[PDB]
Amino acid sequence: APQQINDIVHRTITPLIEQQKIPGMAVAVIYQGKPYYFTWGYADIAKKQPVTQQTLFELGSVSKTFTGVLGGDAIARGEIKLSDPTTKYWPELTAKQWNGITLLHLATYTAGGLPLQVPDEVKSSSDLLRFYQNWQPAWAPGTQRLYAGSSIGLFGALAVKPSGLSFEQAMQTRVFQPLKLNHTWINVPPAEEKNYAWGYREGKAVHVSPGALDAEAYGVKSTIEDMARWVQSNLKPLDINEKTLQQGIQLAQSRYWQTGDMYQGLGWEMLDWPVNPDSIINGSDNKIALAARPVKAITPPTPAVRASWVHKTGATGGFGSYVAFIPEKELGIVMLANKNYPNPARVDAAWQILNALQ
Repeated sequence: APQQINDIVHRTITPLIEQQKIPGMAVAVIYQGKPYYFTWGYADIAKKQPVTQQTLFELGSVSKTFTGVLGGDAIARGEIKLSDPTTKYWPELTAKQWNGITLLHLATYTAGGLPLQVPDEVKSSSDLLRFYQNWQPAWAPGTQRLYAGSSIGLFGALAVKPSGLSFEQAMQTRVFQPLKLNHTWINVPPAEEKNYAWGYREGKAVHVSPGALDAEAYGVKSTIEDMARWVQSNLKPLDINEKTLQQGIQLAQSRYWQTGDMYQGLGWEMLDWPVNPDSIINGSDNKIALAARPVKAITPPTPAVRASWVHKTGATGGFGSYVAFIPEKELGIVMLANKNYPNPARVDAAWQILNALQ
């Protein structure tokens, strides 16, 4: 790595790992379009297996960036429109609160207070229809953003229906394969098991458990190299030959709603560059990130913006991840860890690193 990258990474990440007691960690910095990699510590503490550039991490909610891009690709294919009512794709959803709720609203957390999590007791397709039928809204559609896996999760599941493919098959064939993400999985295969890091939650090694809408909201696992490649793909979509996927990447970075200084995309979230650092750092704390806030209905949505800080935090029980990039500066970062540590610490570290490399 260029010495200016070594120096800031090392000065930033070393105290981060120490303060947060992270067992293992991988970082990629994208600098002038090329990736540079760093690893620390252990994928498997018990087996003393180090973190490598082939180690698989659970992305948690950074998976929602994949769902938003897959969704954009479906829009670009003419399969769906975000203005379509939810009921076009799920006719059984007959209860009257579903009148007015569109694919846009599911995708962008604005349906009117769908919850953060689908309950553990919802397992089957039949359970899921009951869940959404018996749900009653806190607010009217397209008025408040409440961050919610049960919202974007459903968008993902509905969005694939006109393709005639399962969510996983569509993601494989339409996003992972064309982008040459050959070590990114919704279900880790046997050839890869030995590279799947353990997550650590209060000292116990954990992997994420199956749940309803898991693939759609928090299901992806990936390596630092594939994630750097994902950031490259999202920084410079024009390099992508598949026209619908290029366009879908753009649509996911389109600004659909504004809330304070932040914009909601499809999965991705955005702020204007230059950022107010204190704002992205304190905005990432769950007190704010998980709270309901008004959306400036933006009509029509504002197109993607080169001068943007684009990012997404993610966690599972034993992992914490973060991705951010700045298309204007050809700069990016991925941070993957096998402990879930507080969002503001992630964003503070990422800001410390990327501001120094412009």
